[PDB]
Formats: sequence, C-alpha cells, structure tokens
Amino acid sequence: VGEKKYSVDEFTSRVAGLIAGTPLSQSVTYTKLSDVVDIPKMTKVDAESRVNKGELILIKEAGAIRIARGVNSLTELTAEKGEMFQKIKIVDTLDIIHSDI
Amino acid sequence: QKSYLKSKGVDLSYMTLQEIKEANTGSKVFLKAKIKVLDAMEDIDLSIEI
Amino acid sequence: AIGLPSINISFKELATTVKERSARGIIAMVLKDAKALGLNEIHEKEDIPV
Amino acid sequence: AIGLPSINISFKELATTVKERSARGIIAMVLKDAKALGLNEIHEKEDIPVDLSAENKEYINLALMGNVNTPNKLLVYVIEGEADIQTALDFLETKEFNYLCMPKAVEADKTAIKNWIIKLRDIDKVKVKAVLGKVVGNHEGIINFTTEDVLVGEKKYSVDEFTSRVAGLIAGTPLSQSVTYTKLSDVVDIPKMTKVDAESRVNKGELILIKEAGAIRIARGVNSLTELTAEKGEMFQKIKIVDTLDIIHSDIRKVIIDDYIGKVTNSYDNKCLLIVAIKSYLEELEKSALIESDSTVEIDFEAQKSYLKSKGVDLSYMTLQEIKEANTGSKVFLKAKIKVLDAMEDIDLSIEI
Amino acid sequence: NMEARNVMSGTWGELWLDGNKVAEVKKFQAKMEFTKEDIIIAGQMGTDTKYMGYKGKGSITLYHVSSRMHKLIGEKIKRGSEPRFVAISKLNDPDSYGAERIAVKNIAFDDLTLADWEVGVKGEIEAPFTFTEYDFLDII
Amino acid sequence: NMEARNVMSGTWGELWLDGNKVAEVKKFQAKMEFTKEDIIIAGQMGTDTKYMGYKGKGSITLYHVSSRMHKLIGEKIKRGSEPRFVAISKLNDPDSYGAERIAVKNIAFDDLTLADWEVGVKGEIEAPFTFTEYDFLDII
Amino acid sequence: NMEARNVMSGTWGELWLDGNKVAEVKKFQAKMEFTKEDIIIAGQMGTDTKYMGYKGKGSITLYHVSSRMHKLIGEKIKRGSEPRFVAISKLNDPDSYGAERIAVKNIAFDDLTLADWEVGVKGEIEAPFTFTEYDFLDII
Repeated sequence: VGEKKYSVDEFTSRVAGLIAGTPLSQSVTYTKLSDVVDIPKMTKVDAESRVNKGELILIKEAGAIRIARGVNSLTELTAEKGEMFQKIKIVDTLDIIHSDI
Repeated sequence: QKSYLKSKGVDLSYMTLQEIKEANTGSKVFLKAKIKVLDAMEDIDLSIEI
Repeated sequence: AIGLPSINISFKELATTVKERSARGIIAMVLKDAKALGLNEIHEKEDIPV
Repeated sequence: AIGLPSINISFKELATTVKERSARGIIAMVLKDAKALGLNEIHEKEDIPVDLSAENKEYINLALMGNVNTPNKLLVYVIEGEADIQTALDFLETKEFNYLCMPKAVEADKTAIKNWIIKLRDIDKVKVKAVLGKVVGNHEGIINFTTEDVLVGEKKYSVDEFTSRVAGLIAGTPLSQSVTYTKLSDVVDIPKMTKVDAESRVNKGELILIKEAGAIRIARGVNSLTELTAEKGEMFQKIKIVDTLDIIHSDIRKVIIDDYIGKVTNSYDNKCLLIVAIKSYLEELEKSALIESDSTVEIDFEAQKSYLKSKGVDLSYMTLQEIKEANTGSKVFLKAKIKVLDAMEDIDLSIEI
Repeated sequence: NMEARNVMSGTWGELWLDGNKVAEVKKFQAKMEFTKEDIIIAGQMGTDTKYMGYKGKGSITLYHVSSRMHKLIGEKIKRGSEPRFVAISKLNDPDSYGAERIAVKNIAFDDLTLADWEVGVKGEIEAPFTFTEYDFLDII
Repeated sequence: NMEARNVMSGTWGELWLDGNKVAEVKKFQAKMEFTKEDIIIAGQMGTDTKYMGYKGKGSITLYHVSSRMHKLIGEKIKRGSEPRFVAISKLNDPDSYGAERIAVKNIAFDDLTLADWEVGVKGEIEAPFTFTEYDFLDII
Repeated sequence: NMEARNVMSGTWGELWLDGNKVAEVKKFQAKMEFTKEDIIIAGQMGTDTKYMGYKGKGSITLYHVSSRMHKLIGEKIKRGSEPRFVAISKLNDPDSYGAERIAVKNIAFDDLTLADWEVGVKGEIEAPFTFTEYDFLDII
C-alpha cells in the first residue's frame, strides 16, 4: 500500500478500521480496498483451503483487490455451536443483543 | 424451572403443567427465546431455460 | 465447509416428457444375425448399426 | 474547519450513455518468434513491430481484418519457442479474450489447448472460444475448421495457417448477424469436393468452405459439438447462440459482483429487488433485439425446497408463499426463461400460378 | 383425550381494564364479524363470496359494586374527546389444558349508564363496545 | 381458473398526489371518453363511425382530515396561473395476482371547496378534474 | 398517522355574519367554480383546456328562531341598493389538530324568504349567495 511494504502484523489496523466502519446491515465479504495495489500471487484452490483453515485473507479478483470472506477463527463445531458462529456479522449482532438486553 | 423445582425438593408428580409455570422460584427467573438472524447475500444460483 | 463465494450461472434447454406412469409403444423384436448381438435401442432410422 | 471564502469553476468531459458491461471482440494471438516476446496489443494495421518476421506479419495482417468489421482489439503474445505452451497459457489466464488460435500448432499442442479450454470453461466458469485446425473435440468452446490447401494471395495456405483468418472472420461478425453463407473475398481457389460429402462433413460438425453460387462463402456456422446429451439441446451447435449466451453470463455475473454481493441482507424484499434488476437487464436485451420479448425471472421453488429439506425443516403445512420467503441464509435460488432469436437460414416458398 | 373435565368454566376467568384488575365482573364477550359479498360466476349454480373486512363487537357485564364506569369517560364525553382503552381477558381452569389470554385493543364504548335501580333487585351494569385490533398471548 | 377471491377489492388501493402519499383517500376514478362521428356510407344500411380523439375526466374523494387542497391551488388560482399535477394509483390485493400501477399526468382541477360542513355530519371533500396523458406501470 | 378521530365534525363549527355571531346555524357551504375552455391542438389526440376565471357560490341554512334576514336586506332591496356582507367560518374539532378559519368577502344574496310555514313542521330558512373574494386565516 502506497509504495510501502507491510508485514502481516502491520495491516491489522486497516483490517480493524474496515471491520468497524461497515454498518450493521452489511458484511465485509467481497469488499474492495483501492489503496492496496499488489499482493503475492496464490492459486484459487489454495485460497479455498486457507478459507477452510479459518483464516481471513485478501483475494485477487476481477477489478480491484478485495476480501474473500468474513469468517472467524472458529474451526471445530460442538453440539451447541454451529456454522452461524463462523460469520462476523452474526456474532456482532448477537453481542449487540446481549449488551442491550 | 422444573429442574430447579425438583432440586428444591417439591414433588412434581401431582403438579399440573400449567401449575409448574407459575410456581414459586425464589429470586431466580428462567426464560427462553427463539430468534432467526439474517445474513448478507453471498451465494446465488441461477438457471435460465433456453 | 465455507468456501469463497460462488455465483455460478448454469443454463440448459427445457425438455418435457409429459409421460405417465406406464410406458406405451415399446416394440421388442428379437433377431438372428452374425454380429452386434445384444439389445440395441433405436429411436430414428439413422442410428441403425451398419 | 473554516477556510477563506473561495470559488472554483471546473470543466469536465460529459457522461454519455452507459459503460459497456463486458468488452466484446477481443482476439488473442500467440506465435513463436525470436524476439518481441511478451504481450503485444495491436489496434490498427500501421503500428506493428517491424522486428518480427514477414511470414508472421502475414498471419497478423490476416487476423487484422474481419468478416464485417475489424476486431476491436488484437492481443499478440510471443514466446521464444522450443518450450511447452503451458507457460504461455498460464500467462494468458490473467488477460481476458473472446477468441484464441494457434497458427503454428502440432497434435500434442492441439490436445493441450483443447484440454485447457475445456477445463477452464467447466471448472473456472470462464467463457472463452478457441479455433483449431484438426480436432474431433465436442465442447462448444472449440470451433473446428477443415479445408486443406487454401489459395489466397497466390500462396498455398494450410488449415492451421488459415485458422488465423477464420478466427478474425468469426470475431468481425456482430451479434445480430451470422457467418453462414457469407462470402470471402480474399479466397480464390479451393480443392474440389462434392456436395454430398459437404453434407456429411457438416453433419459431423466440422467447418468447411463451399463454392455454392458465385463467390466462395462459409457453408455453416456450426460448432464442434456432435454428441447430444439429454441435457444439451440441438440448438447448442450454433456459434451465435453460444456467443450471446456467454455475453449474457458475463454481464449477469459482473452486475451481481458489482452491486449485490456483501451489501444487501438476504431477505425476500431484496430478492424481489434483484429479480427486478435482472428483469430490467433482460428487457434491455429485448429492446436490443437479441432475445424474445417475454423473458421472465422468478423464484426457483424446487431447489429451495430441496435445500430446506436437506436442512431438516418440515414443509408439510407451509403455503407456497411461506416456502418462497423462508429463510435460507446466504444462498439465493432463482430461475428464468428466455428464447434466443436467430437469423434466417432456411426459406421455403409456394407459388400459385 | 376428550373428557368432561376438560371443558373450561367461566368462574375461572378474570379481566384487566386499562391496567387495573376488575374483580366484580360477571361476563365478557368479544367477536369479529366478517364482511362478505355475494358473487355469481357464470356456469356455476353455487354462489361464492368475497371477503372484504371485519367488524369487532363485544360487551362487559359487571356487578354494581362501585361507580367505576363513570370516572373513566363521564367528563371526557361531554367535552368532545373520546378515549380508547385496552382490555385483557384470562381464562385459567385447573382441569383444562392450561390457560388462554387475549388482549383486545382500541376499545370504544357504546353508552354510559348514569343510574339504574329497582326496588328488591340487585344492581347490574352492562356496557357494549367496539374494537379494532387484538393479540394472542399463551393460546392453547 | 375464475374464482371469487380473485376479484380486486378497493380497500387495498392507495394514491399518491404530487409525490406525497394521500392516506385519507376514499375513492379514486380516472376515465377516458372517446369522440366519435357518425358516418353514413351509401349502399349499406348500418351506420359506421370514425374516431377523432379522447377527453379525460375523473374525480377524487377524501375525508376532511386536513386542508390539503387549499395549499395546493388556492393562492395560484387568484393570480391567474393554473398548476398541473401528477397522480399515481396502485391497487394491490393480496388475493388477486399482481398489482396495477397507473400514472395520470397533466391534471387540472375543476373547483376548490373553501368550506362545507353541517351539524352532526362528518366532513368530506370531493374534487373532479381533467387530464391529458397516462402511463402504464406493471399492469397485470 | 391516519386515525378515525382525526375526521372533522360539523357540530363544532360556527359562523359569523357581518360581525354578529350566528348561533342558530345549521349548515354552511362556500365553493369556487372554475371556468375552462376546450382547446384542441393539432398533432395530439388528447384534448386540452385553458383556464379563464372562477365564480363563487354558496348557501346558508338556519333555524327560524328570529327574523334576522329581513332586517338585513328587506328595506334596501325595494329602494334599489344591494348590500354586501362578509362571512367568517371557523371549524374547531377538539380531536382534530388545528382549526381552519376562512373569510368570505363581498357577499350578495339571491333571495329573501318572507314567510314559509306548514302545520306540524318546524320552520327553517335557507338562502343561497354568490361571492367574489376569500381569505385564509390559520389553515391547518
């Protein structure tokens, strides 16, 4: 971003700002960051595997660069917890409900 | 509520189902809910018939 | 599990059979010939084994 | 906060009509040359690199002009040679093109290109079309042309060499028109062949040239598809239908990516809005006269019901409306009906004296 | 399943009016009257109807223990302003399957009874009303 | 195919006037009256007609909740300028399939009702008008 | 937003005539009728109209408590001088929000009712009129 080379720990500020910026109604999947201009190349099946691994990654797609998905770090699912807990938006609205009540 | 009442020692064999709902529980209150949370559009299927 | 979002467009022409439970109009004729032994379904005159 | 009071007057270029949903007419060219390697775009005839060989420049010129009009953009990628085509194909994956052909091709290279195109079209959901010399391939992505010893410009052209002309010829045609029964001015002499054999070859699916009446013209715009499944129809064998279907697919995918992914809640109202948008696009195409005027888009009942049953919910008592607007999570199911118009190919007349 | 004891008895009901429990209540009734128009369709002898709307009606009868009904609306009616109330009815019979509760909203009364008495007869006051909306709470 | 429920009901309609929703609407009507001239052709008994043009008429009836009509045209009528409006009507019955939306353009009203009331009668306002052009939006 | 109580009632109106309150008022009505001329434009089918002016009409109905109308105009009518009056109407319903007051100026009556009675029927007087100008005072 902007003639600079950032490590993976450096960009967490941008990630957090983008997460906090979006309204409650929308998500962050397939959101394009114009500032980012180049990323090391990765094959699409490796991106699928990384998403299955629980990561949050930037994907090279037609048009500007953007985010592949908005999953959490949760990997294993118990009887009480299912797949809706993997999504960021659902967890955020659950926390809002908790605090309000 | 039924489990707590059983723990307190009262016998629920001769208690009506409606009676259990309004029985005394001291300070404790037990409630449950059922809500469905919306999600954003992220997968789309389309089939156009030629 | 959860993968990258996919918006796939798959298209195909419509084919209608309007066919009831039973099958009407199937002729099974058995023949004696040197080669091509076995069941050989025919729909139109063209696909006749040479 | 506050600044000095100041005024500005600015001039800007007008915003006209709408941006094209998907660029159409791009030709991809690839050849072996000692130098000028890499991507080399060509818009017009005057600006060709002077370093490349005249024999290659002849193929370039053949690709420059089209059947009706010059193709919008020609992309030429040069490899050093003596190496596998896989690296060139991998490089070309990033770029977008409507057509690609191999003027200098071998049997193994033809097989590799066929497999690459089939795999890309199926797995990657990217629609591209390729022209090949001598292939029995059945996918609609391959256009097979079979005519030996084409004599153009007092020079004998082989099938692979003339595939370069064929690709540009197909690309030059607009969407409304078709290449069938269209004369080819440059070609002069063709080896003789009987009409019944021409019927057999066209029946097989291969593309051939025919003398017919007057000048030489393309016999038929048939695809390389010869095997017909229960799911593939007979109409899939025409080039124009496949091309307009690919255009529709690309436009719809681009619109969905642009405006409806990650920005709207999956609720029944938003589904209705998406249906309205797709209907508006289809009506625009109807006004453009590519398809029939009664295209309709509606919720796909069967797929949604199957998904709900897989989820484990009981549908015994719900009404059709309730199943229509039942929560499905992220996924959306839709279906539509269209009819594809075609230009006249067969005419029959009865006259009463 | 079906048994005599399961039938609900009216002695076990109770009624809340404007958030205050009414103890001197004799009976309570609410009903919705649908509006339907006859439509004759060519080729069919049987007539069919089209539903257009509903009208809500009801009444309350209560012992004349106190002058409750006056304090609600007596002075407001003369001035020209009409109040709207909310009533809740609960029917809880120990023998039946639980209890059912219903809220009747937008209640407007039909008349006000200033005085009604006769020698040797206990006093009673009945007031009919009309409503528009309702909710279901703990329906069986 | 034909069922009694499919008949559209006027309760489900709604009206927009100059981009502002009119919730106090009682009935809406818009009609197009053609102009035809009698033509007698020699040799045939039956009289025939020729079509020349159309004239548009309609009316709007609404309750007297507020003074909407005065603010629209009252001041401009005195000066000498005649305003023109656009009306949109949508009829969406849940039982019927599809909702029809029609836009009526270039409306000119016929009269202004300054005041009209009677003792013991609720107030209503009706205003006829003439229009020139229409437009179809999602007809069934 | 839209409620049944918001509809204005005619019982709450009142009328002033020549600065004297009229308590015996039954109904009041003032209307403005526009004048429009048909215009046909070559090249378009729909007929259009041109607005030229307006004419005002109205009427007042009142009980026969006293002989108010005679003293106003009876003597002046014979001589040849036609009086002109001013009327003010106010409609103030407690349930509705706001009260509208409109003044109607330059009134001229159409007739005078000397006597009209029948056995077993209460007496009433009605008198139509025409006016020229109006005025808005605290419209909603």
